[PDB]
Amino acid sequence: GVEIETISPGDGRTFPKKGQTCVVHYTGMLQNGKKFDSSRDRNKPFKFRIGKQEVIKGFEEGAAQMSLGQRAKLTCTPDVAYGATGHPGVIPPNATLIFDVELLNLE
Amino acid sequence: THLRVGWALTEGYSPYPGGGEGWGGNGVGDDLYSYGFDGLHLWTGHVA
Repeated sequence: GVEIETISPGDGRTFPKKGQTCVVHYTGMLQNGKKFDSSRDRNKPFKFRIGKQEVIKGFEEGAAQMSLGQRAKLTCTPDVAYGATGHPGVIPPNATLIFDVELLNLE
Repeated sequence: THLRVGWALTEGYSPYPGGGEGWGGNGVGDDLYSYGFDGLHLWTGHVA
């Protein structure tokens, strides 16, 4: 279950075309308030192509719902993202995730 | 970047730039004595 709440407005018409890389900035944190990753800390825009299973399926679906130049807070159901066993030492098992993604560029 | 608008008490609200409470950077909405919101969501008692 993904809930794409809009942190800020972004051009509604633009939407991620299928089979295209999406340049994003994301700051993922746990439900209780612990922050585990921040793309801004890496100082590089994370790149991923839609239609592949490289990223979490919930994250890809939320990015598909997202629009260019628009930031949103979206929550990923633990069953979707690392349900049975989480990423070792990063996400505990059966724990929900919260993201904050900006779709700066699509090229 | 952080920007809150709201009101506060004269005694309970004591911002000390530093650790504060929770994750740090406590603003007007973080203090339970004070009341304020930032854009989409309101802030009371350091919870959104």
